[PDB]
Amino acid sequence: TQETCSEKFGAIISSFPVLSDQHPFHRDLMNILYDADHFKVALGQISTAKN
Amino acid sequence: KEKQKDFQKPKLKVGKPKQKPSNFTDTSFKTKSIVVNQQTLTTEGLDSAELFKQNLTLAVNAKSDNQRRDALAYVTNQLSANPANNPVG
Amino acid sequence: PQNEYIERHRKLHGRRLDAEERARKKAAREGHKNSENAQNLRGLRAKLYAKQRHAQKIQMRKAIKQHEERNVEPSDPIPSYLLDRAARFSVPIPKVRGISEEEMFKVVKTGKKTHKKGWKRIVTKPTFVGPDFTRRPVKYERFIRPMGLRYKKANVTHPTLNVTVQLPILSVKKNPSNPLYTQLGVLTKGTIIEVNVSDLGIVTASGKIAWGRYAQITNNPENDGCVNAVLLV
Amino acid sequence: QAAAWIRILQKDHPTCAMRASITNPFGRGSLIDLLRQFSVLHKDRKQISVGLIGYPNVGKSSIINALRGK
Amino acid sequence: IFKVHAVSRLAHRIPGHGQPILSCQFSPVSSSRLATGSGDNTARIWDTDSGTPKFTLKGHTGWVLGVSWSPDGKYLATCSMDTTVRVWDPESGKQVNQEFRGHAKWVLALAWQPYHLWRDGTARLASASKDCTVRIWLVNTGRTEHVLSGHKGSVSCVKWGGTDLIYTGSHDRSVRVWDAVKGTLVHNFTAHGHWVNHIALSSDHVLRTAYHDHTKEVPGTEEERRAKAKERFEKAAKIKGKVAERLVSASDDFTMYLWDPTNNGSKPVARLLGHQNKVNHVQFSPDGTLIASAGWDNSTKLWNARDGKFIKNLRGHVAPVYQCAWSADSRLVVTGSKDCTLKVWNVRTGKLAMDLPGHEDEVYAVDWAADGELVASGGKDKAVRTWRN
Amino acid sequence: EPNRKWFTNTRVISQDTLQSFREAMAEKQKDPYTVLLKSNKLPMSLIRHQAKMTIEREP
Repeated sequence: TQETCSEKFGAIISSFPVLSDQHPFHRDLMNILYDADHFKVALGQISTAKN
Repeated sequence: KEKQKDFQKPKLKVGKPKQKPSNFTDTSFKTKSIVVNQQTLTTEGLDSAELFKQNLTLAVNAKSDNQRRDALAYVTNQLSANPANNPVG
Repeated sequence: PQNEYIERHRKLHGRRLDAEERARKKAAREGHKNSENAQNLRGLRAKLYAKQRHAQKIQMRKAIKQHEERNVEPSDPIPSYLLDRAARFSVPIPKVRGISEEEMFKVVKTGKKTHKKGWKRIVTKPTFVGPDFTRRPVKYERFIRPMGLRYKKANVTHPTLNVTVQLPILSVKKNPSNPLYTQLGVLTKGTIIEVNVSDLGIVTASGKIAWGRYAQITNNPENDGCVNAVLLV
Repeated sequence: QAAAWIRILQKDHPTCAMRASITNPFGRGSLIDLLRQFSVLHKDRKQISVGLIGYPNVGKSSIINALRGK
Repeated sequence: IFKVHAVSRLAHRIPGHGQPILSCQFSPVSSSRLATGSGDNTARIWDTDSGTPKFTLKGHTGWVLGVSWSPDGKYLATCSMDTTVRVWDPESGKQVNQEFRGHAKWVLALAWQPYHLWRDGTARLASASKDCTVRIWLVNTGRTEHVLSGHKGSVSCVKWGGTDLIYTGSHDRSVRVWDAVKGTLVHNFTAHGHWVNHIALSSDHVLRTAYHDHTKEVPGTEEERRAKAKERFEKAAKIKGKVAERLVSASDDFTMYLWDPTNNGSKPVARLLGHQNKVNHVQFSPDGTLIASAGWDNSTKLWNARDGKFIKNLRGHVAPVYQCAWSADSRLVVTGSKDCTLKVWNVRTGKLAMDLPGHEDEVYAVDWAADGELVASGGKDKAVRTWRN
Repeated sequence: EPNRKWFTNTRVISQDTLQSFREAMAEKQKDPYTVLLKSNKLPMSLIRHQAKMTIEREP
C-alpha cells in the first residue's frame, strides 16, 4: 500500500514543473496564470502526505 | 500492612517539619564537571624551564627505565650546553 | 495545439451527427443498466456498489426534504451562561478486561542446545519506559521492553473543552490488571497515566502553572498503534 | 596536527587521544580515569555500559583490547 | 452627581411567567419599565411604579435568552433559542417588522450600536450565536450587513464599543476585536485557558444610557443628542487625555484578563488572579475605577481598574454567585447568587450593607436601575421581584 | 476504585521558579563538560502557518 502511494505521489511531484528551475518568462507566466504560492503549497502538501 | 492502596495518605509526625505537598516541584539541582586528565601531545608551547622541571620529575618518578634514561640524558645535555639553564638550581 | 483547441474544433465543426441521440438513449437506458448492475454484480464490487447507492439514496432524500421544507434543547430553562454545562469520584472507565501473563509476556528462549532456557519475558503491549532510560545488561534483563513498543506522547482530550492535544507522558500511575504492569509502565486500556498539561494553560488559584495531571487511556494501543487518553478533570 | 585536532574536537565534546595497542598503548590511563569519573556519576546504578561507535577500521575493538589488557 | 441608597425591602413581587426568568433589564430612560425574558417563549414588560404587567411579548418558539433595550430606549431586542432575534416597540408592545433570521444555532448575546455611531437613518444590532458567528443586523430593514466568523466555539458574549469595535468572547478560549464598519478582524487574543464566559467594557454604563442622565431631560435635536452621548462616552473612556476603551474578560480557567487594545495591542495590561473556581460575571463600576467579579467559588472580588490589583473580597454566599450589578454612584454592588439570595455590599467599607432574601429558588438575572431607584431580580421561582429602600 | 485524588493537579510550579529553572538549565547545557546529578529525579519535561493562512484566505 505505501509503495503504491509513494509511487503515485512521486509521479505527481517529479512530473509537475519546478518554478525555481524554469526560465523567468515561463516562471512568471505560471505566476500570472496560477498563484505560485498556491502551486507550491499544493505540491508541498503532496510531498508531506507522501512522507 | 500488606494492603496496597492507589494513594498513600501521609502521616503527621510531631516535632518534625511538615513535608512538602505532593504537587510541589523541586527545581534545585547539583552539577559536576567532567575533566579529561591528559597532557598536551605536542609539548611545544611550554617553555624550557617547564621542560626542565617536567623532565626532572619524569626522571625521578617514571616507571620506565628507558624514559628515565632519556630524561636524565636530556637534562644532562642542557646542563652541559649551558650551566645557567638550571631553573631549579 | 494550444489553449481551448477542442472547444474551438467543436465551434468550427460541431460534433458527431448522432451524438445527442446516443447520449439521450444512454441516459434512457441508465435505469435498466442500474437495475442490471444491482441484480448481477458480484462480490466486493457488488458490496461497494450497494454502499455507494445507499449513500446516493440518503443524499437524494435529504435533498427532497430540504426542497419540501424550504418554506417553513434541555428540559429545564437555564440562562445563556449555564448552557453547554454538565459526589462519586469515578473514572470514565472503572472496569476493563483483565490481562493474563501470557497475553502480557511471551517467553524468549536463549541458549545454544536443543533445549533452550526461557527465563526472559518480553512485554507484548506498549510501554512507557520512563525518563532517562538505559537498558539493563543482557545477562541481567528479564523483562524486555522493545524499542518499537515505547510511547512518549499520547493524544489526550479535554472533556470540557472538547479539544485533543498530543501531550507528553510523565509516568504510569496505575495499570489495573497487575501492580507489576504498573511498575513496568505498560500502557493498556483503562490505565491511569500522568501527562504534562503545560499546553492546556491549566493554572491554580494564585498563578502557579499546573504541569502534571492524571489522564486515563481509553483505547487499545496494541491494536490501534496509538495511545488515546481522556483528562481526569 | 593531533593536538590541533584535539583542540577542535574538545571545543565540542570531551575528547581523549589514544593509540590502541595491547603492548604499547597511549592514553589508556586517561580513558580509564574518564570512565571511572562516569562511574562515580552513575554510582547509583549497579554498573555502567560504555558502547563504542564509529566507522569500520577506526580501532574500536583495538581500544577495547588496550583497555582490557588482553 | 447623585447618591444611590441601598435597597432594603421588597417593593413588588409580580408573577406571570410560567417558566424561570432568564434575563432582565431596566429601561434606560427611567426605572418605570422593566423588560424580562423567560423560558416560557415570551418576554414581558412590567410597570414597576404600580407593580403590574403591561405587555406580553409573544412570537418566539424557544426560551428568550436575552433582552436588551436600545440606548435611546425606543426599541427592545430579544434573542432566543429558536435562532431568532426580534425587535419590538416598548411603548406599544407590537413587533417591529419581521423576525431576524439567518443564524444557524442558538443566539446567546445582543449588543446595540451606541447612539452616537448610528448612520444611514437606522440602528445596528450585533447578535452572537452558538454557530460561532456574530451577525450585524440593520434594525429598520431586518437585513444582515456583516457576518463575523472565525471562532472555533460558541460566541458566549458580544459587546459594541464607542469606537465602532466589536468585542467577542467565545468558547474557543479567545476574545476578538472586529471593525464594525468593515466587518474585518482587527485583534485576536488567545491568552485564556478555557471558555470565556463574559467580557465587560469600561464604558458599558454610558453606552447603555447614551444621552439619558440624571437631568431627566432630552436635548431638542438629534445632533445635540448624539453630541451629548459622544461626550458622555469620551468622559467615561478618557484615559490619560486619550479615549481608550478597557476590556476585562473572565474565563473558566479561574482567571481574568485586562486588555487595552488601543495602547497595548495584543499584550494584556494585567492578569487578575485569585478566584478558586470559574468566574461567571465581571463588570466595571460606572466611574471606571473598580472592577467587580462574581465567581463560582462563593465569592465576589474587587479590583483596581487601572492595574488589575486586588483590593478586597466579599464573601457572604454559600452557593456560586451568578450575577453582580453596580450602583450608579459606584458605592454599592448587588450580587445575586444560586443560594436564593441577593446581597447589597458597600464597597468603600467592604461589607454587607443589606441582605435580600425572598427568592425561594435560584436567582438568574439581577439588574440595578440607571438612576438607582430600583433593583430587579428574577430566577427559578418564576416571579419577578423589585427591591427599593 | 473511585478516588478524589484522580481529579487533582499532581505537579504545579510557579512562574518565577519555572523561569529561573529554565534559565539555569539552559546555562547548564551551554557547557558540554558539565553533567547533571540525579537527572531522572529532575523536572526535565519542562525544559523539553503561512500555507494554512493563505489557503484559508484564498481557497
